[PDB]
Amino acid sequence: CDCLNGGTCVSNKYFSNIHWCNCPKKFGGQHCEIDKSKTCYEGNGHFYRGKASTDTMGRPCLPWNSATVLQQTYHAHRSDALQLGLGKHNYCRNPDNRRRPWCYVQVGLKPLVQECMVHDCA
Amino acid sequence: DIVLTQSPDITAASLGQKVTITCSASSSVSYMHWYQQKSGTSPKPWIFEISKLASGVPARFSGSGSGTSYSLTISSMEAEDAAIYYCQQWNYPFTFGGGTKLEIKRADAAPTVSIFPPSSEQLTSGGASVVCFLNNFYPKDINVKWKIDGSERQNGVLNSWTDQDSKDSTYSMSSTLTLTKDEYERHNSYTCEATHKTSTSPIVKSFNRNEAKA
Amino acid sequence: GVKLQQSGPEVVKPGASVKISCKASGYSFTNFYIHWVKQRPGQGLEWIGWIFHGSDNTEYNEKFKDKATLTADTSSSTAYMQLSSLTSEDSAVYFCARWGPHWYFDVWGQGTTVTVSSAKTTPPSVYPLAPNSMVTLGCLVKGYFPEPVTVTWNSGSLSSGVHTFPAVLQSDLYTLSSSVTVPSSTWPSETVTCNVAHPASSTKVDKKIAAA
Amino acid sequence: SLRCMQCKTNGDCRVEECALGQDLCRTTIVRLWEELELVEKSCTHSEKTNRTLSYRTGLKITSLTEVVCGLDLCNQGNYLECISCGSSDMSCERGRHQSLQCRSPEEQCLDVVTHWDDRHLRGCGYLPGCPGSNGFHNNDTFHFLKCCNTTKCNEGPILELENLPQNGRQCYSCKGNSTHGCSSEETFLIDCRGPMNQCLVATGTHEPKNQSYMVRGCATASMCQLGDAFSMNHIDVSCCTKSGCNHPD
Ligand SMILES: *[C@@]1(O)O[C@H](CO)[C@@H](O[C@]2(O)O[C@H](CO)[C@@H](O)[C@H](O)[C@H]2NC(C)=O)[C@H](O)[C@H]1NC(C)=O
Ligand SMILES: *[C@]1(O)O[C@H](CO[C@]2(O)O[C@@H](C)[C@@H](O)[C@@H](O)[C@@H]2O)[C@@H](O)[C@H](O)[C@H]1NC(C)=O
Ligand SMILES: CC(=O)N[C@@H]1[C@@H](O)[C@H](O)[C@@H](CO)O[C@@H]1O
Repeated sequence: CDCLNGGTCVSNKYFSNIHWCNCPKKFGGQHCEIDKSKTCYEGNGHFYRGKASTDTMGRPCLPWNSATVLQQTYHAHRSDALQLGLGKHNYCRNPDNRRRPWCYVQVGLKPLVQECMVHDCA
Repeated sequence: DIVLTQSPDITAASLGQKVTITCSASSSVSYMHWYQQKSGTSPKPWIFEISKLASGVPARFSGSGSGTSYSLTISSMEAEDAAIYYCQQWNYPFTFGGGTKLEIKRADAAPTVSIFPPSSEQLTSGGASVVCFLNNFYPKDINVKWKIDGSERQNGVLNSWTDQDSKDSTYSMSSTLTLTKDEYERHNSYTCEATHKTSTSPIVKSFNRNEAKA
Repeated sequence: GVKLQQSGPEVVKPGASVKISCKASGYSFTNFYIHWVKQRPGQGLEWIGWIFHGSDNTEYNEKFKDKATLTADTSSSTAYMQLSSLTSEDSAVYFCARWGPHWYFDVWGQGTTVTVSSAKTTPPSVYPLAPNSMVTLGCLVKGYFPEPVTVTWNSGSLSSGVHTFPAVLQSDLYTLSSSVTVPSSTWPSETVTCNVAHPASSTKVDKKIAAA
Repeated sequence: SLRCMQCKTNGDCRVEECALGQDLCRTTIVRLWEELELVEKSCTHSEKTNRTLSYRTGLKITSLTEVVCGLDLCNQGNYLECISCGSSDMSCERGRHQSLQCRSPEEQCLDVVTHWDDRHLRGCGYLPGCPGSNGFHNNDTFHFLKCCNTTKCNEGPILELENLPQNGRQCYSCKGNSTHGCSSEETFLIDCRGPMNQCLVATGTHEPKNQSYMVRGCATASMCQLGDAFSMNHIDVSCCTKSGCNHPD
């Protein structure tokens, strides 16, 4: 069972046994990886889940699965994407331990790591 | 082999009386059914899956139980409820209980005894049967004893009983003593003696082969 | 709509075999089990066995494994049961019943009467049974075969006060009697006659009860 | 020489060279509304088929659907009322069944029992062995599928094996290989229940590779004609209606 948070695994013998999870009301995504409640981030933001498509100066993050980000260090398709919270969305994450959650932001021709909008829960 | 024991064996219930039949199982059974049978015709599903009533079964009927004990109950005994009830396990051996005969209890009634000599037709045929009717009595228990010239005769006697009467809830019985025409001609006094709880002394009816008509 | 139609009564000689049918109609025959149940005179119900879809799928009561054989003609939605080497212990009423949706015998055939006997069709001998306000009378129906006979009084006019008793076996033949009670002002000043009918021998006899 | 798109739910796709026996491509889609859509693809077994299943479990609605095809990379491209409930939220076990209208004139009412993912499932769809119903049970399994096409024909108390009476038929039970799992010393008699009076033997392939598999137990007639119920692939079934005729001969 590869579900996260409060996740109950389920599958179907008739459909190639594809699996998914039953998540509490505040968790979404195939594995309960998305935290639809969290407004602020932790202290490091490493384990922060939740939306935050925006950048410090109001700028849209790139989808961790966009053709672009798929060519960067951290993207949706990496073997550890589920542990890092990198999936088909553009929510601020901090896979690399940076005292602040971030995301890839497109600027002109190249995408660059920009600090996240999300405030600290302190 | 899961043994099913039904009780009571046979009971008389007064109209309006509460009746409870039980079926005891040798081992647990998940479901028990009850069938009602009258006059040996097809048993009718009565209560199935322990307590569901078959279509048409009156509300006075209900069934209950679990594991090793089940029971069919009729809150208020009515006339049409007189019959034989059989419980049955729902599974594989499909064994039926021994059955419970439910009859209508009523006030005791002494039998009306009538004795009849061999007819002319039968005698000219070379045979001789003496018939005795003991009609409309209650309860069912009754003893009939035949006597020829005062001595009890048990061989050659055949008995038949009717089921509870529809109208008056009584029973009737017929006893026939058959003997050879010659033995019949060699004796005079023929007696039918009935013992019933309604009397301390036997109801005795007889006739003399010698004394009768011109 | 849904019913099980059983074949007629059988009189079979001891030692011989008999095969009775149960035609199902009103539902899909091949989707339900058909059970067979035996009931001897005055006794309980005994499960014989079941058949499902066809003759190759049956289950038997250990006690009948060497007495009964269950088969089916799927093309006619009919189940059959054969009983062999019949004795007197086999004289009984045999019912077929469907094991319905809620797992109880929900639909029953009317039953088939099997009489194991060596007797031949014999008409009965009707004898009058003659002896103050009420006077009884019977009628003795002796030595007939097979069952049953029909006894009436005054062509059915006399209904109240009649007792027709179950036949008994006497000399491998049947004997039965009937009593009728009437006011003495009715008999013998008027006529009382028992009408006995034995279809098996195509016979009908009227026996007037004359004062003895 | 069949090839199919092999995609995970994350979107990572790649071409897959089908292994001998897998002459079909499959796209499995799951949709969860309250919507979320999961898509998965790969080569698949020859006897797989187009199938659907939709059921509501409270406020949610889960829609499973699998399409198949046997052409190179064919994989790449993108009102009957029933009763519905589910084991995930104790919907069925609690009698909190709901009405769900199918959205395909091909979808029938389904009632599927999978006792050791959801033990009980009811809703719309079409599955292998649909027209009608089938069942099987042995030393550690009970499967039953009921498929009908009349309004809410799949309603009623949920079916449990304990509510099906022993019929008298006895069949041998086992699982594994003929040497490991289904040996004369491992197989034993069980009491067949309800409509399952066929002593069955199913041989095929389970596990990851082509591991020879085998299962024995009691079954309905309809089961003697797929493998999804036995978790196998190419299933070869044999049946007989005599107690114990199921024994490893
Ligand atoms: C209906 O949905 O289901 C029934 C049975 O599940 C189908 O009936 C069946 O095919 O009907 C045929 C004649 O109409 C009959 O010859 C055949 O025996 C039946 N099969 C079965 C179940 O034994 C019916 O065709 C389906 N039609 C609908 C309404 O979808
Ligand atoms: C089954 O697999 O369906 C395919 C094509 O898919 C359907 O392919 O897809 C659905 C979503 C609809 O768009 C349908 O209109 C379309 O037909 C079909 O090509 C296969 O033949 C079919 N499998 C069968 C019946 O064998
Ligand atoms: C009969 C057969 O295929 N042999 C294998 C055996 O080698 C293996 O150790 C065992 C473990 O599951 O499975 C099978 O029995």
